[PDB]
Formats: sequence, C-alpha cells, structure tokens
Amino acid sequence: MKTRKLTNILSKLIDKTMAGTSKITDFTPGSASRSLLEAVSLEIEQFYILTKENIDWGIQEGIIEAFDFQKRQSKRAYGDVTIQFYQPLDMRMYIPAGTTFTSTRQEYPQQFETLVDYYAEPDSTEIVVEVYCKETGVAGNVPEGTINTIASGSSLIRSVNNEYSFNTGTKEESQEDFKRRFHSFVESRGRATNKSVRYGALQIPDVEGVYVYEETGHITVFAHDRNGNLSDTLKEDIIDALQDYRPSGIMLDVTGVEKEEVNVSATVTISNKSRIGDTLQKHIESVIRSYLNNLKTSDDLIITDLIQAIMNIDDVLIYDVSFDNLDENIIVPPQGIIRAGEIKVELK
Amino acid sequence: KTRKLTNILSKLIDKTMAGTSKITDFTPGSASRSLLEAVSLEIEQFYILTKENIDWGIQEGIIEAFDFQKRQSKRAYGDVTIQFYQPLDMRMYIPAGTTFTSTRQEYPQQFETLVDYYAEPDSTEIVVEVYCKETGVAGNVPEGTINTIASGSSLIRSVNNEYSFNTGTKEESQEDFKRRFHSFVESRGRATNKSVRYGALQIPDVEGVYVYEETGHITVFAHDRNGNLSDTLKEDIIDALQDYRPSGIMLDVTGVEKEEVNVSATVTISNKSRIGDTLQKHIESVIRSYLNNLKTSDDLIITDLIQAIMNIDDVLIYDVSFDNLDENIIVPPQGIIRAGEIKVELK
Amino acid sequence: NVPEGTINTIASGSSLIRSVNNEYSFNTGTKEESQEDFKRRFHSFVESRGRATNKSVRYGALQIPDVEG
Amino acid sequence: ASQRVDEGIKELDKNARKTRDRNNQEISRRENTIYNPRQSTNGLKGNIDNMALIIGYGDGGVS
Amino acid sequence: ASQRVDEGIKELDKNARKTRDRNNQEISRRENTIYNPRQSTNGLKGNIDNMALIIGYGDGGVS
Amino acid sequence: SSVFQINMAGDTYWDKLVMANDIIRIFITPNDDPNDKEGKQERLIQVGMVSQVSKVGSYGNDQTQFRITGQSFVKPFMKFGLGVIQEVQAVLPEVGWLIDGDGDNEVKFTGSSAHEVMTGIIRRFIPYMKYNYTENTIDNYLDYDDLSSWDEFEKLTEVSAFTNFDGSLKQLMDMVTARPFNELFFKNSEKTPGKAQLV
Amino acid sequence: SQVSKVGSYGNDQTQFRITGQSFVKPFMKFGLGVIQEVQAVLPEVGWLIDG
Amino acid sequence: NFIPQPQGLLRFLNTSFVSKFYTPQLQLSELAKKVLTNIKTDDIPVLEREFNDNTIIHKANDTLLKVQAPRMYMILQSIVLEAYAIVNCFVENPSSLKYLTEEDVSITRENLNYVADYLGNYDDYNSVVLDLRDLDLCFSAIELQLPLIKKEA
Amino acid sequence: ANFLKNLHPLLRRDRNKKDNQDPNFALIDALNEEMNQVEKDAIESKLQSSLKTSTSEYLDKFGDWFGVYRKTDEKDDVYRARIIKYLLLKRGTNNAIIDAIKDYL
Amino acid sequence: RFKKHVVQHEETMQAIAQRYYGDVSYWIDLVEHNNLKYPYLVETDEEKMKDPERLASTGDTLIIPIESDLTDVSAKEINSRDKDVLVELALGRDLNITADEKYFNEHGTSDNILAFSTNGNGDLDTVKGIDNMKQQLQARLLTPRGSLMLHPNYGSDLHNLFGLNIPEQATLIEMEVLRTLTSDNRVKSANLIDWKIQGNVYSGQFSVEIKS
Amino acid sequence: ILEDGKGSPHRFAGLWNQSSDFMGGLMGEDTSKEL
Amino acid sequence: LRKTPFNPTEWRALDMIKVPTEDFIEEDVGKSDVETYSIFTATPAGMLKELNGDVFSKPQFHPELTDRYGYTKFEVENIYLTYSKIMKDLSNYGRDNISKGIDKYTSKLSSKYKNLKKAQAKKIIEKFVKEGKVTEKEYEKITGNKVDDELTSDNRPKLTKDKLKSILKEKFKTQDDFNNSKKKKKAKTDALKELTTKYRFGNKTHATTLLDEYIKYKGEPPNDEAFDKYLKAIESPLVMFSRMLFNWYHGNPNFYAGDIIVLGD
Amino acid sequence: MVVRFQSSMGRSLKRVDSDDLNVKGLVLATVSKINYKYQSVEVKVNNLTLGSRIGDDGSLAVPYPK
Amino acid sequence: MVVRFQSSMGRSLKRVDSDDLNVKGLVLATVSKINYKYQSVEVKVNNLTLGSRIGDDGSLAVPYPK
Repeated sequence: MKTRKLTNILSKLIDKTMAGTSKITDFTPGSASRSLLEAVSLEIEQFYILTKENIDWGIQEGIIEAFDFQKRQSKRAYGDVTIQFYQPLDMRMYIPAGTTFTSTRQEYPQQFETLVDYYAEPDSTEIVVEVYCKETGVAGNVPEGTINTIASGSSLIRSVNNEYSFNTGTKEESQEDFKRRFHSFVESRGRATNKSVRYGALQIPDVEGVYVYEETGHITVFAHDRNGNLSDTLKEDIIDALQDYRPSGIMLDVTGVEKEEVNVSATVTISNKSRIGDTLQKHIESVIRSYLNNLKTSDDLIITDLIQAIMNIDDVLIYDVSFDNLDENIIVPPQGIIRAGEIKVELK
Repeated sequence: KTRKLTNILSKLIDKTMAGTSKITDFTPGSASRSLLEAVSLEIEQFYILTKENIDWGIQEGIIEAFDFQKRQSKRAYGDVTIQFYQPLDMRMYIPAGTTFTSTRQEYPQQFETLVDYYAEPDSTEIVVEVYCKETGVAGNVPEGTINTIASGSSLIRSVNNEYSFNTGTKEESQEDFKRRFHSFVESRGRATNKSVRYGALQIPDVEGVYVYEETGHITVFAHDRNGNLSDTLKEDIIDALQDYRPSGIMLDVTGVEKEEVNVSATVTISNKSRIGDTLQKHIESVIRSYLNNLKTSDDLIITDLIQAIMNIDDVLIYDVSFDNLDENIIVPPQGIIRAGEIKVELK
Repeated sequence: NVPEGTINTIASGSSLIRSVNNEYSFNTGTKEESQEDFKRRFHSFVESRGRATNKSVRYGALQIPDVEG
Repeated sequence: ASQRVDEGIKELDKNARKTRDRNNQEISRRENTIYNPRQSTNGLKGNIDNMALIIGYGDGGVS
Repeated sequence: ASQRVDEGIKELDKNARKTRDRNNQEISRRENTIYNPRQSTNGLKGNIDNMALIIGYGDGGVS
Repeated sequence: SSVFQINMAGDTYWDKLVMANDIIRIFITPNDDPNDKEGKQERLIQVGMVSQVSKVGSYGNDQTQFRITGQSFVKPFMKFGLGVIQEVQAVLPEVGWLIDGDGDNEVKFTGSSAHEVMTGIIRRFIPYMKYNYTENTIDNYLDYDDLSSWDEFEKLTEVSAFTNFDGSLKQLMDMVTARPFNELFFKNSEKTPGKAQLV
Repeated sequence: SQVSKVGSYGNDQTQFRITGQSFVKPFMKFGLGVIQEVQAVLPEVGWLIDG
Repeated sequence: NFIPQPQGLLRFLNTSFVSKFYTPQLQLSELAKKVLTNIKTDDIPVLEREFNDNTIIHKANDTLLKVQAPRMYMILQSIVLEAYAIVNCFVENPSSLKYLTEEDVSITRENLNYVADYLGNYDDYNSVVLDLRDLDLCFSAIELQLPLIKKEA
Repeated sequence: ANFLKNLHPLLRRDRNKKDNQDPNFALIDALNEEMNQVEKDAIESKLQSSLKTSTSEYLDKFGDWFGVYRKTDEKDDVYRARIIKYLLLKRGTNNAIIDAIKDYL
Repeated sequence: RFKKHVVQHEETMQAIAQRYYGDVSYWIDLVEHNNLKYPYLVETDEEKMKDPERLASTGDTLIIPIESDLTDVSAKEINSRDKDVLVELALGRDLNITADEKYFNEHGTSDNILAFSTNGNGDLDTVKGIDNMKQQLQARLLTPRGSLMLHPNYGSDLHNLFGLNIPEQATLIEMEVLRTLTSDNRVKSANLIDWKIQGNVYSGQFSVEIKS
Repeated sequence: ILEDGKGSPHRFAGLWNQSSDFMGGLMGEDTSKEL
Repeated sequence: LRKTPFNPTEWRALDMIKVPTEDFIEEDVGKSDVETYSIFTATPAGMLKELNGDVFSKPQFHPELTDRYGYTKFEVENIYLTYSKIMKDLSNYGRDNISKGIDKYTSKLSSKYKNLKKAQAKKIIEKFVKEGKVTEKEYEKITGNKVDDELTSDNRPKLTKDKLKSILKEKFKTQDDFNNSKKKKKAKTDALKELTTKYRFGNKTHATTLLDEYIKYKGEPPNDEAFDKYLKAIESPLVMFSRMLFNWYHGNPNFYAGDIIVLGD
Repeated sequence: MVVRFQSSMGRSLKRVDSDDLNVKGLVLATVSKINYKYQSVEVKVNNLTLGSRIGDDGSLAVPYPK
Repeated sequence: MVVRFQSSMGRSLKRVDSDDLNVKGLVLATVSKINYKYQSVEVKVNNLTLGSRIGDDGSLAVPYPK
C-alpha cells in the first residue's frame, strides 16, 4: 500500500491524542510520550517499507514460479596460463591431471584446476594449458600477472604467468537480461513470426546473438556461439528446435556468420601521470578486445558505446579517448560479425 | 523480509532508551514494557499476514487474472426449507450447530447450521442455509434426501430441499492448476505443424492425422473414422483449419489410400520334424499382423520384414527368402501398407 | 573374456622375462547354460542312444564340456 | 545490535566475509609491535560492530 | 517392498551385485552439495528399491 | 603440561551449554571477610582452557555428576602443529627475492638472547590464533613479558622454525628454552591479578 | 592359553582360572621366520620366475 | 596502519523544502575535518575488489538524489564522514578520539532526521532510509555514552 | 488479534465515567486506531499481489514485466485489459492480422 | 497425538500457545495446524459466515499437537484438512462384527458368537473411534487365552474362573479383567469401581482411562 | 532418526564435503609477496 | 575385513540396535579435543619420493578450520597405491654465446617459430657459426622458402572457398595424377606447402582430409561441403583418498565417546 | 592378568607397536637384477626382494650412488 | 583421566619425549648453495635449510664425501 513516513504518522498520533479527550498532555521534545510516539511511528514505517519490499520479492517469485521460465546459473571463469622452464626439456614429461594453479596476492586467493591431461614434449621451452576457476563467481576475472603459483611442479619450471586477464567469469544472470529474455518469450507466444523464430533460436544456452533475415518464402537464421563458430551438431539442434517454432510451408536455412577484422588503434589520455604503465596498457587492450567479442550479429560498430565501456573502468583516472579512422560507425551486413581486430594503444 | 518478536521488541527498547530519559525500569511487569510487547505482537501478526498474502500471491495470484478458477475445499452447502403443521404463534429458536440428519439409511451424510435463525411470529415456512460436515465431492447429495431434523418438535412437520447441492468442491495440487493454464497457453499456438495437429484433434472423429509439409502446398489426410474419411468431415475440417493455417500459404485436405501387398515367402526350418499346419498358420498370422501395423508413409523395407519374420525363433528358422518380392517397396505419403494375400512355404 | 593384449605382467620376479602378451582374445569364458541350451543338449542325448549314427557321434564328441563346435 | 549484525554478516558474500577475516587478522597483527545505552560501557562494541556495514569501512565489517 | 527386495536380490548375478555396489558408492560420494502410505512418509525409499530393481536403473540398481 | 578438573552438579544439562575451549576463572576466599585477616585477598588459584566435558553417574548408587577438565593455556601451543607443505613452488615471472628461504614456508628467527628469540617466536603466531571471544585473543590474556636469560654468554642464534617435523609450538619452545639452564612454566600473574603470564 | 590354580587359604577359598583369546592365538604365534643358509640349487636346471 | 578503503567509498567521500521537527546546520566536527584533510592530501591505500554490494554501492549512487537534490546529497556525505570518523578511532589509532565531543554527534543526528524525512516522500528510494534509521539509533547510543568512554580511558 | 486484547490485563479498556479527560483512554484509542488502520492496509495488500486487482504502481510493474508499458494518459482498467490481452496475439493467422489492424485502426 | 480445545470469548491466538506450550512464540506454527486464515480466531459467527471452513470463532473446537509433533510438516498437513477425522484415524477403523448386540451378551465364552453386518448400502459395516475400542475390548475379553491361530497369549482365562462365588474368586476375576483391559497399550489404566453379588450371578463395573 | 537407519542428519554437516586444496600463502608466506 | 563404515551409504548399511535408558547402569560419555587435525593426506607407498619422481602427495584442508589449529597435519601411508628475424636472433645472442650449446639454443629458435623443425634449425646454426654469416643462398638451401617476399608478416590473404577451388584446379590439371600415385604425392605436398603457409589459416590434418576426399571423388565430390570443410574446420585416487580422509576425521571434536554399562544381554 | 594378553616381545616386557615395524640401521643385500636403461637395480634380501614393483624400470627402483 | 593430559601422539598411546626429537634414518635434500673455498655445501629441506649458520664457510657447514 501507500508508503507512510514518520512525520505523518507522528502528526496523526498527536492529533488523535489531542482529540481523544486529553488537554493535559503535551508533545514537546524530550518527553516520554513523544519518544514513544516517534518509536511507534518508526516501527510502522519499517513495516510499510518491508511490506513493499516483500511485495516486490513476491512479484518476482510469482513470475519465476509462473510458466517454466527461469534464469540460468553462472559460468565458471577460464583462461590460458603460460609455463616458462629454465631450459628446453630433454625428454617428454607428463603433467598429472588436476594440477592446482593459484596466486600469492591476498586480493585473489581463488584456486584453479585443469580438466584434461597434458604432455610437455622435449625441446619445448614453454607450454600453455587451459584452466577453470573452481569458485563460481566474478572473482576469477583476475588481472594480468596474478596466477603465479603451481602445485606439484617439477624443478624445471622457471616462471608461471598468465599473458591475459580472463574477463570471462560472471555472476548470476542479470535482472535486466532475464527481463529482456522473458519479454522475448512473451512476444514469442504467437508462433509464425520473426520474434517467434528469434526466441526459438535463442533458447539454446550455447548460441548467442542470432539474427533473422526474411526473404520471400525464405527464412534464414544467422546463428553463432560465443566463439563465433557454428558446429554441425549445434546447427542441427537449432534446426530441430526451430522445427516446432518454424512457420509451416516456408523455407528455413542457416549458414553461420562471416567474421570481419578491423584495427581500432585507440588512443587514451590519462590524468594521473604516475599511474601510467605497461600493465594498464595491457588491461586496456584486453578490455577493448573483450568488448569486440561477445557482440551480436547485424549491429553497427558504434563508437559511443565503446568509449562509454572503456571509460566505465575509471571515470576519474581515464580522461578522454579518441580515434583516427573509425570515427564513423561501420555498418555491418546481415551476415557480418565484428569480432577480430588488432588493438594498438597510443597514449598521449 | 519478516522479523520476529524479539527484534521488534529490542528495537523498541533501544529507541525508547535513546529518546526517553524518564524510563529506566523494564522488569517483566512494567506497564511500559508490556505496552511495547503488545505493540510488537500486533506488528509481528501483521508481518505474518503479509507473509501469507505473499504466499497466496506467488502461488495463484498472478494466474488468477487469466480466466481459470481455483478451488479451496469448500464444504457443500445449499438452501433447505422446513414446514409446520399450523402457523406459529411464537418466535421459535433455531440454534447454530443444529444437525439435519439424512432420512435415507444408505446416505451417511450429515449437515450443520452455522448461524442461528429466529422463526417469524406467524410465517408458515422458512428457508435456511445448511453446510455439510464432510468436504469433497462426497458431500454431494441428490434432491429430496434431507428430510429429518435432530432437534425435532411438535410443530415441525417435515423438511425438504427443492434444489440439489451443487456447491460440492474438491481441491487439487498446484501442479494440476498450473497444468490447466499451460494447456490453455499451449492452445494459443497457431500456424505450426503441432498446433495444426492439435486443432484438428480438437474436433471429434479425428485420430491419427498425418501432416505433409511442402513450400508449395500443405496436405493433410487422415483415417479417423473407421479407417476411412468422409466428404462431410473434409468440408467441416477445412473450415476449422482456416484459423490454424499460415497466412498466404495454401491448405489442402485429401483422403487416405492403401496399397495391398502380395507376398509368397519361403522359410527353411532346421528341424523338419516340427513342421505342421499350426506352425505355418501362426507364421502367416504373424506376417499379416506385422504387415497390417504399418505407419503412414512407411516404406516396406525387406530388411525389417526379414528381421521380423526371423525373430519368431532363431533356432527354428535357418533360411528365408521371398519368391515374389524383388526389393523394398516405396509408397507415397498418402499410402499405407496392407496385407492383400500372404502365403508361406516350409522347406 | 578379456580383450586382446590385456595380460601384461606375470606378477612375480620376472628376472629373465621382459614382457608378456596374448595375441588372441578369450572366448571360452561363458555363463551358466540356459534352459534352452539344456533342452537342445538333452534332445541330442535322447536321439543319441543308438550308436553308429552321425547324430550319435555328435553327442559322443560333444559330451566333453569344453567343446562347443 | 547483535541481531542485526549477525543478519548483516549472514547476508554478506563469502568473499566479503573472507576479506573481513583478513582485516580482523591484520588488526590482530597490529595489536602491538545489564546492557544499557546510558551510563554503561559494556555495549560499546555493539554500536561499533553495527557500523562498518552501513559505511564501507573495508570490504566487510571489523570485529 | 524391502522384505521382497531382499528376495529379488537373492537371484542377482555377481556382476549385477558388483555394479550395484559401484553405483551405490558413486551416489554416496556426491551427496552433500508401522508402515502406512496414508498419513505418513516413512516407507518411501522401500517401494522405490523394488521398482528400481524390477525395472532396472543400471545393471543392479541404486539404493 | 598443567591440567585441572572441575566436578559439577547434575541440576542442569551442562552438555548442551558449556562449549569447548571456554575460559574458566576460579577465585577462593581463604578466611572470613569482616575479621580483616591477611587472607582476605580473593587470590586467583588457577585459570585455563576447558577441553573436555562428560556426563558421569553410577545409577546403582543413585547419583550423577558432570566433570570438566582443561589446561592452563597450554592447549593453543600444544595443538598448533607447524606442519610441512611439500609441493609449493611459489615462483614469479622474471623477479625473485634476494634473501634465501623465500617462496617456501621457511621462517628464520634470530636473536642474541632467549628473550629476544622467544619474543619473535611467540609474536610470529600469537595474533593470528583467533577465537570467538566476545570481548581479543591470547595476547591480551598472556603477558609473556619480563623475560630474560644469559645474554652475555649466549651468542647470536639462527633457530629454525621447522626444527621439529610437524611438531607443536611447545616442542619448538623447548629448543629455545635450552633446559635446564632456563626455566619455563605457566603460572598466575601476581603483579597483575586476573590474567596469566608466560615465564 | 593358560590355566592356573588360585587360592587364598587365609580366606579359606580356592578357584581355578582359565583365560584365552578369540582365535588371535594361531596368527600371533605363527612367526614367519627367516632361513639364512639355504641355496636350493639343481643340476643344469632352474626356475624362470625369480624369488 | 590503515585498512585499505573501497574504491567506491573513497570516490564518494572525496567530495524550499524544510522539516518542522528537525533542521540542519551544515556544521562539521573537528575530528571530521582532520580526516578529510588526511584523505585529501595523503594517498591512503585502497582495495581493488567490490564484492560487498551494500552501503553506498548501487544505493547512494544509484538514486537520483545526486542530480535532483545536491544540497541533500551534501548532508549524506557529512553523515558518512561523521560516521566514518567515529569508526576510524575506535577500531584503530584511538589517539584521535580526544577531539570528539557530545555536540559533534548531536548535530549529525538532526541532519540525519532531516534528510531521512525528505527521502520518505520518494517511494522508490526507501532502501536508503532503511539503513539510515538503523544508523540513527547508533549515533544516539554514542551520544549518550561518549562522555563516559573518554573519562574511563 | 488487536492491541486491546493482548495488552497488560490489569489496565483499563473503556472510558472513565468519573471525569471527561482520560489520557490513558486517549493513548490506547490512538494506538488502537493506528494499528487497525495498518491492519486494513495489510488486508488490502493481498489485492496488489494479483494482476486481477493490482492498481497504479503494481499494475505498472506487471505491465513492465510483461513488456506492456503504460500509454500516456491511460487509466488502470484499459491498461490492465491490454496487458492481459497481449498474451493472446495468435499471430500469423489472417484473421489475427485483421484483428491487429482493427486494434491499430 | 493431540489435545482438544475450544475458542473462548475474545481469546487471542497468542494466549493459547502461551498457556499450553509455555512460549508465545509458537503460535505461528500453531495456526497452520488449524488451517486458519489471518483472522485466526474471530468473535462473531456471522463473520465466520464469510468463508466458514478457514476460520474459528467463539465456541468452535481447536486442535493442539504435542510439542514433538508441533514442528513436523506431515503433522501440519494432516491436521490442516482432516479436522474431526483426527480422532477416528488416531484410534482406528475396522469392520463391525457386533451385529447382534442383544445376542452376544447371552452366550459369552462360547464360540461362533460374532458376525459381519451391513450398514449404509452394499458395503460391510465398519466401526471407528471410541466404538472401535468398545468392539475390540468386548471381543478380546470374550476370547480364551490361546485360541487365535497366531500371536497367542491373547485373551483371558474368564472361561476358567467359574467358582464358588466366595470373595477370593471375585478378586481373582477382577484382576483378570484388569489385566485383560490393560493389555492394549492405548489404554492407560483400569480400575474397579464396584463388585456386587446376586447368589450365582456376579456383577461389577470398571473405569478405563483412554488416552485423549 | 530411526527410519531405515537414517541416523542423525547433522552427522553430514555443512563442512563434510565443502573444502579446498591445501597450499601455502595462508600465514607468513604471503607477507613478503606484497609487491 | 571391510571398508570403514564412516562412508554415508556404508554407515546406513550397518544393522541398527535399540536400547532404552531402562537398561543403563552407569554412563561416562562426553566430548574431547584429544584428536585434532586440520590437514589430511594419504601418501602412497614410501618408496616413491618427491625428489626423484612423480607427484608425491595431494592434501586437503578447510580455511575456517585452520584458524584455531594451524597446519596440523595427519599422514597415513597406504601400501596399495622470416629470414630477417632468424638472422637478427642469431646476431642478438652472438656467435660466442651461440657456440656454447648449439643444440639447446637451436630449441629456442624452433620453439619461437613452429615453421622450422629441429633438423632445419640445427643446420642453419652450424653454418652460421662456421662461416660467421648466413646469406639468402644458405637459407633457401636449408628449406625452400620465398625469401624475397615481405608481404606475409603484415598481410596474408584470406583464402575464401573459391580460392581453394582455384588452387586445386592448378595443382591437378590432368586426370593421370589420380592414377599415378608418385606424382600425386608431389602434387599434394606442393599444395599443402603453399596452402598452410601463404594464407591466413593453415592445418595439415584438416587439409589432408580434404585432399583424401578430393582424390577419392576424382576432384568432383557429390557435395560442395568438401570445399566448405577446410574453411569451417579452420578458424583421481589421490584426490579421492585425501577428500574422504578429511570427511571422516575432521569432525573429531563435537562427537561423543566413552563407555556405557548397559544391562547384560 | 587378563588384559596383558597383547602384542609383546622380548624377555623383558615391551609394547610392540608401529615402532617395531620401523627398521633401525643399515642392512646388506645382493644385486640380483639391474635396469640398464635407468641404471637402477633391485637388491635381494636373504629371503625377500626390495624395489621390484610392477613398474618396469623408471617409476620405481633403487637409486645408485653417482 | 586428569593426569593423562600430557604430550602424546599416535592412534596408540605413546609418551612423546626427547626420543621423538631424534630423527630415525636418512633423509634427502637439495644443494642450494656451495662454499667453494671450503667445498662444504648447505642443503635445503623442503621447508628448512640445514648447515648455514653465521659462519661464512669454515667454522660450520656440511662436509662432502671425498
């Protein structure tokens, strides 16, 4: 119900007390009756605020229980780790499965562990193996040069270092993204339409950012995974899923997506001259490259969102950003995706 | 979220001590402490009230908007009328809790009166509402069953219920309600194969409908009525499927045809002493039953027939062949395999 | 009925032995005979009481448990 | 104070509590080298422990 | 049900029992992360065992 | 090792109440208050950490009791075992520590006297030994000050942390003590009543 | 594994006491000893397994 | 010896309608002044994580009070500084508790009540008020207990 | 229950006839009136938890969750009706499209 | 198990939980057992007429679990809906064989005396609750100690106690009847309240304490 | 609990399975690496 | 001889026995902190040792538990268990440094660039040290490469499907190549030599697969997927023992243990 | 007495336990077989052979001084 | 009982004393640093370093076989 603040409840109590055949009583400050009235009013305020919060929670929980539409769980962080040996191996070495990779900084005590076997062939001064964050959260998105420890490691190993920050871990699914997917589902109840095909394509957890192009009697769906590829099994799974949702008596076909490469060559101005360093450059490069990935099909290379995304890291530290050639938005075709691109940072 | 008695009372105490310097005693027995305890108890009860309201909301409140009805195990009730020999000359009393027992021996149902009624000074008849003791459908009773009252009197003649008890109600689980609404949400599909199939199956005398889809035309044929389709049913179902067909796509309805197969198979048995009329008859019956139970647009693959006929007994059968079947027989979409004439030779 | 190349070691000292291997699979490991097999065996036994017959020599030479074919 | 402190700490994220443990251990390293809101000092810690959660005194409370 | 699960188990082959034991171990090591069916739930798993044994969840069964 | 036992009556269910590792202080009144005897001092007799609570009772004799026993602050050290970690490299990319015995869990304590070494030994581990005391840790309740030894005759020492394989701090405390030339024990602090002292 | 007379004639009473162990005696007593000076050779023949 | 501060809090802390019951005066305490200068001049250590999603994290910055009512936003900063100042001394470095007095916390509560009453008009932003009312009674316990602590210590 | 029934059983529950002024009765009446008004509000809260009776901000929340936002100068009834109707698009049918054009017209 | 109670004039739901279980805190779980909507207890019956099954008002019964079953969710679910069917389920249902009540009381300690009957229509008669107990006690008492084909040492030696009606025989009969009755764990105690003699006729009566 | 040998449900506490691999950096090892 | 019953399902497998208080003569049961460990591990048979072989051990601990009892270990033995760049690199180390360990310095160059095998980089270094310099004649003699081509390091062409279709039409111009295997090996190696290096994307096994299908279908397979394929294809016992060991014996405190004198049965 | 019946050894009473399992000192053996690839031998005790597990030569053997 | 609360170790009760301090047998280590003038090394245990006192090279070190 309508929210009632302390002052209104206190005034209403004072007016009821005065009108209640009581002239002796006074409501000056410091009195016991005034303090008790104020306390009761604050309790009622607390009750109304908690009631409103419970109503919101109830709405969310009823919408969850309704239908069968629920949010999906978080993704474990993963990335590449680089091994440096004192000398090239003279014989082939085997790495035991489940080797634990960790760090020594107190800010990131999160562990990592390998999933598959790996073999270090001789005459190889370095080996790279993938690693998965055991904790399910954003803590796995460690900056560059954090994972500097290996368990059950031989004496041959000289240094352990990750060349690039992960920036892949995520928390539980965002309220806004869930809300948007639920809108897609609600608009997709009427079958045989663009939005119905869209939801039927997007409901697979692997696929991300599909597009639909509707030629006469001839649907085409441009679907890709987070890596920008489309394996045959996943393509057939998408086709089978869409079969239920496909408009009858009209052709459907799929042909993945064609990647395109552009070099941004961005330049950034930094307020703090002391904080400037190679580490920050690498972090900016990794952030920009990650922004380039996880982008859906058929959207122009908007620069405003790029600059707002890179300024999101620090509003105060980062002053301004400019570009040389891509100042005009690059219009992408229906079968184009902007995912590759080499980034050179030119600090002023 | 809801907070318990202890937290509210502790907050009240702490805020009183912060505000009020007059008050310092909080022993069990202070008018002020129990004043605060009373306040806290009412607050906790309002919190539990909101909790129950939220529970109802999450359970069925969102679905209540969309037109379906919920049941809460309400016991059966209905109007009942009583008659007297002569008009009354006093305000007779009718207590709450009065029992109206079944007159029929076979009906153990009983009913009770929730609220007191006072007969008029001179009314010869009065109608009251009576609720059953037992919930469920079991509380339903046919008309003209309630004709006895426990608290009888000289003035009372007889009792009767003109209208039958229709308000009998039974409560199901959250799943059965959620399933009913899903059945409606899913019914709101159109312009798809599954939706077309459901919409055809909606109308009675529609079973085993098969749908064939092509970019050019959409063709639907069925053997719903005793293995045959009538022209009248085609007319009726064409009009019904108009709401279901895609916009700008042609829709066509046709009948179902059959192709009778002629086969004269030969079977070699390892133990020739076992052969007899019964064995070959059973083999022919198995073959004809297998050939009868074929799905629409199912090609007659010789390989499946060989597997089927050999799977009767692996030790018995040693070799099989077909004199008059060259290869697998391909059938159109509208054709179904049938047994025309079957013969089995034993070698 | 282990696959091919399963028996690797002799589980002893093996001072003069380098490695041990088997070139063929084990097929003689079988479960207890079912009712049908026993009925087939018994019908050959009933038909094999008269000697000097091929069907008799069949049971004659099949009586050893290890023989299958 | 104790009740709402405990509720806060229950509501904290595992990383939050881990950092709170780290800060407590750091403070312990730096050590060296009946209740009434009025006219009483025993409840001093309860008022301070209630703080450091409404205000971000480090990623998690202290003590 | 329990009393005839014991009876159905009497017949099982050695491999079936070994696979039953292995499945039981596999379920066990990943857990944490007056018989009357009316007005009571005490005899729940007993009826499942029979049904899992006769139908066949794995080579032997589970639980 | 110093150990004490307490017998309790069976009036209340102590098993559900007294959680382990609690601190119990005992005070004994020697003689009469008003007489103004020298014994009116409320001298503390012992303080320590409980480590066991058990029901006791012979129902044949129709009597039951609850028994609690503990030790005078010897429990933390005795239980804290300096273990050994076998497979940890702790390397860094193109950087390293100039002091040796780094990356690994090796710790070296150096001092020219027992009071210098023992301060470093105790101070290394005492703060981090945390517990759920509503008010602090063992460093407030144990003074472990006013230590001395033969500084003139003892040279500089390089006593290693892991001299004893996965042993307790008491085992490592014995090496530092170098008995019988120095006397180590736990006793009440007469100069500061209400708390214990490591001598 | 033991039987012994027992009796305190001061108290004018005697008893016999027997004690044993639950099949732990055979194993515990059976000591796998070691024989030091036995070659056990054969003329121009030998075992392919070692030990 | 100072615990590093969150990036959020550090950014937040470094910089008509009227209620009939309680009114503000925009007065800062001596202890709050000294801390403000320390943070302004010296580069205090700061954390890198932001796990704790409470207090000013997505509540004081998410609300539109920053753009709509900047004067009201100046009250909230003062309360945070005064709330962060008292928490500073007791946890560590108690030498700065000599400058705090009764009137320092008295005015802070009055400022709290005024901003809290104004936020009650808005129906969206009651989450901020939820913590302020709990904090309001926290200052009062210090107010009625601070004169005893200094004499005891 | 209500604040009168549970409060300390030796205290009064009704107006004094000795004098007209009763501060006791004023306090208890005020607290009773406030907590019964809160009770009425809490019973009415059940309607806002259901789309069938939600109004004002809760109807807006329901619309926003269903994706049907409120048109400028749109009353609650028509906005609820459109929100409910929005699920039943049955898009793709020719008569569906005719209905959508009639709605758009 | 449970205790019965009734709603009194302007009694609050808090008051009940506090009086029986000590702590007022328990009322919250206690309302779920009686399946009550928010107005858990309400004074007026024309207010109960709002939705009768989900409320209690002045003069209505209530259910009060024992504290062990208070927290059980199954006890909550069962007590919510069964209501008066509690007693019947708690003391049992079985077939009625007291068809000839006038008759079995003419030939006790003889066999062939009981028989199925029919009540309602097309179904064997059944007995429930207190009458379930009257049946089983009356039959059990009139059965000799070793005459059921399983679980013997069931019944009485009442067929063996016929004697010269001197008082020692009467105390012996009293003790056998008391042992008989106290055999079933559902009955707390029995005690005699009268024994009386009429020449060659014994007469007497026993009071039995059945659990609530 | 008696049913089917269930025993005490608190025997398998919240710390039974939740754990993690053991390594240094917990005490004393990390203080030198704060670069 | 059975596995320990502390496992959950094995615990339930033990038969239960009831006894009420009515048979209790005396009791002495209580908690104790006599057993207390933080780290649990199951080392393998004691011959295997960390400084002369494979993984030695793999312990387990709880972060909250070790605060009270730090690093308390519990161990049990179980008996059961680019011409310019190449030349610049040689000039960077210098002939004096390279001459000391030519075999392993060779591995540095082959590690950095996977185009050169161990033999190829072994021979160029020997020619570098002895002669003191390496020219374009020496490089090409070691392996056939386009030394006079600087395009590739900045930009290398995409090789979309029609380009592959064209390059196969150059490498196979007559039908005898399919019939004569000897030249077919020469042809396919020349295809792979340019196709792996010159363009954006290179892989042996993938390109081989395409060539094996291409050869089999005589250069006209029944589907265009044969030309898609290369384009779409190119772009515990230690832990378990340590875990279960922690599960059994971490909970020594808070458990009850003693001696009970029940009635004699 | 009854409780004394435990593992014991010697003329004087001594509690035999996991200390007795541990060898005290150095012992002699003879080289029966050598792993030439790894140059790790297996030595024979008078009636027992040390080293010599399922591992052929590398993963288990007895090291030799260098 | 009360007196039993002393230094103890093992599943079986054993009096821990100055015997437990003494190592039994031989242990392995790695050569971290060598004193070339005296040719006496200091070996590192997994988390401890032996030898290696205030004496640079002569008056304390680990001898090497000749």
